[PDB]
Amino acid sequence: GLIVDTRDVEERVHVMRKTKLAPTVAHGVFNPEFGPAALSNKDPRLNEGVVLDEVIFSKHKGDTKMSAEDKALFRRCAADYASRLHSVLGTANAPLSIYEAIKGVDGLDAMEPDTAPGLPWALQGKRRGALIDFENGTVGPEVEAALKLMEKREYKFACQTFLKDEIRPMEKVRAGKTRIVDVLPVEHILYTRMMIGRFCAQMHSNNGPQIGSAVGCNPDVDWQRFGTHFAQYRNVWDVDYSAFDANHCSDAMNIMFEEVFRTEFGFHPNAEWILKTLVNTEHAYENKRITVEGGMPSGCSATSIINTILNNIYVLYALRRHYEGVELDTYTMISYGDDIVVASDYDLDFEALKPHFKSLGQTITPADKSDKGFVLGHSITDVTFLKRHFHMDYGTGFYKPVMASKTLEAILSFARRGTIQEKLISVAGLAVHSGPDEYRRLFEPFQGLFEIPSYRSLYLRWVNAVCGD
Amino acid sequence: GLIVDTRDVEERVHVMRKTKLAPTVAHGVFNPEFGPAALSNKDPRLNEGVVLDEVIFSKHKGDTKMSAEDKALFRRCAADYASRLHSVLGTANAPLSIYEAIKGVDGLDAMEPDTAPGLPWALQGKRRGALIDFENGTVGPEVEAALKLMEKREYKFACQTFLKDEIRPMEKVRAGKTRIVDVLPVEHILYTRMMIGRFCAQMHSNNGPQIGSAVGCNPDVDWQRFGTHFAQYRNVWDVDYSAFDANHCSDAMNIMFEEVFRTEFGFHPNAEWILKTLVNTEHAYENKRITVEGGMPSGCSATSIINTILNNIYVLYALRRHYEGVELDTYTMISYGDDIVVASDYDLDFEALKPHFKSLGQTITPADKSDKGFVLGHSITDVTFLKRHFHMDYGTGFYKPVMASKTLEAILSFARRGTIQEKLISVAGLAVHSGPDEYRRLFEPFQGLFEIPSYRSLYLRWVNAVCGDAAAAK
Amino acid sequence: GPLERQRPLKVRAKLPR
Repeated sequence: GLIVDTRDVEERVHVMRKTKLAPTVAHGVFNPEFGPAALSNKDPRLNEGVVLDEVIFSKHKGDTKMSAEDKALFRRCAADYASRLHSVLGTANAPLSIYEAIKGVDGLDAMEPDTAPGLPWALQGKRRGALIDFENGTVGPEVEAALKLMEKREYKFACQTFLKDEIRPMEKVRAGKTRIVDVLPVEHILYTRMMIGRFCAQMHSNNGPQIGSAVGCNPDVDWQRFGTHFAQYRNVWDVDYSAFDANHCSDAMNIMFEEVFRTEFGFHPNAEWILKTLVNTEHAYENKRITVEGGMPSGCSATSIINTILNNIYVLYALRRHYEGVELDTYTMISYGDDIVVASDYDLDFEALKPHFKSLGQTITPADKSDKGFVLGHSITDVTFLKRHFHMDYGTGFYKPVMASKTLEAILSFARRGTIQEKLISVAGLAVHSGPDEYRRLFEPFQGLFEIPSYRSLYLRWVNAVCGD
Repeated sequence: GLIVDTRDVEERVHVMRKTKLAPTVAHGVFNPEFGPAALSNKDPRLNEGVVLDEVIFSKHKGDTKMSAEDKALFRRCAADYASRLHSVLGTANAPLSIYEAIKGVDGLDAMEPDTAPGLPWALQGKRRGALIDFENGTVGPEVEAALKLMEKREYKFACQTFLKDEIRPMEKVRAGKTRIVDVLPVEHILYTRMMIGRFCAQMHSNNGPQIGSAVGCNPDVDWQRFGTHFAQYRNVWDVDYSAFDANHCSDAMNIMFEEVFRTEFGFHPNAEWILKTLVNTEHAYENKRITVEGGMPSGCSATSIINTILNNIYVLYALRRHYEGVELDTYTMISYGDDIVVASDYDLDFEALKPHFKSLGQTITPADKSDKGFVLGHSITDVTFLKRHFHMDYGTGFYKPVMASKTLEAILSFARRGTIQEKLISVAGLAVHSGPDEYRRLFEPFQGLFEIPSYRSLYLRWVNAVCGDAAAAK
Repeated sequence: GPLERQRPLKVRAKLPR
């Protein structure tokens, strides 16, 4: 997006911030090229000339203007994807009640009772519990008043910007490339769930290549489904974007909202409106108020679903901008936000699509960095999706999600204080798919300090999960 | 052209039915897949179903009537080419005297004293020498009477059809693809030379890509000039036409004559008229008189020059019919009748020009049989022009004209009785460019039977000719 | 340079195999 204004404000947000992540005994064995993101400008790991509070917003380099011809093409691509999407999901998209939106429904989890409430509540020392009764699914007068302003389309808000406390490549750490999450006001999340909650539930329930979305998938059980599908195609591509969320242009976002969330598909007319409030946003970071035009705020309600929808439309747009006679049957894809696998029996020239994605303000490169160029004849057993390869399990004849050993080593090398035993059991569920030898090697550092599940026990648990599905 | 009438008449115009081209000592060594064209319908080498008398006229498949749009485009292309031509040559296009037309001038060879006189003289048993004094450059009363009728635009004539006695690929011989020479009356040739002889002389003297004509070139010296020019362009194309001369439509011939040979460019008014006599022609073959509309008669005074001019206009027309903003500087070309090399720094789509040439009644194909479709990225060293490749000589860095060894074998394998010594010295001048090993192999059958010029003598003669032309330019 | 007379304003490639 374009940063159109930056100004200093007295009602500041946070205090001095330290990572909750600490190294484990694995760090000294694996020596990963990863570390906790810098959460302070005074972090001594930061390179000379790094201003953390600037670098975190440096992805906002402008709002790409699309030509009239490109806007018209994008609207047809948005309409064509929307047609497929609502054909699969149906048009049961009526608004949820306040109760249903707080409590969730089949395919949509309940709202979090004690996560950040956003602004201005955070500055008033209010938690979510002071504004909403999560047990009874009711709202106090503050949220009720805000909901009435949204009904009238008069609601205005700021996004509360937090640094992401997480493991990053050391190159990114030293450059001050700490990722951020935007906390929108709890009432904005509430109303968004009211407007598109049934839709999001249907997206989760129907995840797969037919709607081009993996949002709500379970990799353990769904890799068999996804792997079987993509194995049928001559060519498979995994595509990398640079700052996907930030570089969604206003033109693209507005057209996508207009075509996907139409009243004729069963949406309340304010579904389009509440989504369009994401285009021009104010971001509160410490004492800074930053106004941005374009880009998706990272961590608003339905971020994953919105980014996934745009990813689907971008591929149809880019192929149709380059090639004659492209339809939804020309290729298949699945996306989770910026993450994407595309496949076709056609020898599609993905290298030639680079300038077409650039018309959208998006920069694509191969996910496989062993070359800066796209090639033909890659298979499902070559690509990475959600940091997982597709490997055929010898024992079952089912695809399993296999993470790179370098990824698992980095994950095992850090943990929030007092969480190591819990984390090891969680990571064991990821590592089992690497096979018994690599599983044994990855957990060797922890033997005698923590209970490590046997490879055998997690393998049999997995077999039951995939045979059960 | 279109055959609009075929009738029988009393007086038979006889045709030579026996070849004069006998096998040489070389024939038994090379066993060439070439032989003399069939001159008789009874030739036993002809394939089953071949009627020689029919096949030789089968090139006459019609006279394309061009659209209003296309005639307007063609006229502006002919005018643009004429502007270029007359800008390079000047407009001193005054008629040659009778004397000049017979004896020739700088850039125009004398008329041949003892070639066929054409009709009606052939039927009267009269030779050229009985009608014209070639030594003193004067005409007898018969020719002077005909020249008076041409001045008054009342002259009428018939073309005499000769079968061409020549070596052809055996595939073409067996198919009955014997070529025709149209012999025009000697007085018609004389008056054409009077009307446009100066212009033809200027074309010969100024041959090159600037006027798009190689007519009157000397391949030994001019391959260096032509090669160096075409070497500078990204794309080069050699184009093959099907029966080029026969497929010139009346509309294209008439419009070209009107735009090139104008009085405002210094031509006598009868320059346009005498050329327009070539459009609607009567052809005498045995007892047959065949009336044809359209097509250039094959072997008139200025056939090569007329064909070359049309070839230049056809390329401008085709490119302008397909593309916006095409001008004479968009491409470069040189032509010798139907033979053509085109080049451009632009990726011109010659495959796409096929239907545009068809609108003129002309069928173009690649001269190369690696593909039936035209492609980009060919160079001057890939093309054939006047049956010669452009090869860089190792000794000099000069382009030399190299003929196919199989063709040189074929030329050496046949000769008219008593002409072998003369022919060997002639062909030696062609074969030197194949290099010393191939030169030796080609003449080895004749060793100890005839004088064979030393490779070295002909190589040094050639180097001196190209160097002399360069030393002159400096 | 020279541009085609009959080309549309959609200079898009054919799908390969």
